[PDB]
Amino acid sequence: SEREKRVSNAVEFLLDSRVRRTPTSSKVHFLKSKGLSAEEICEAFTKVGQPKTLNEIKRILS
Repeated sequence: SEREKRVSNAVEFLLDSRVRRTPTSSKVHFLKSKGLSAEEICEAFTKVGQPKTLNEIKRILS
């Protein structure tokens, strides 16, 4: 699906050896600007073992 193509790309970004050490807020805003929804950002973070709540993502993006 289109959603899972976005999430798969996001997982590759979050697993990057350099990206993983950058701030959460930078990663979240990056993924939003690439077109992920807040829910999709939650899924990507969960899939790399660092779950973020939906409301935390909403706060970062507000």
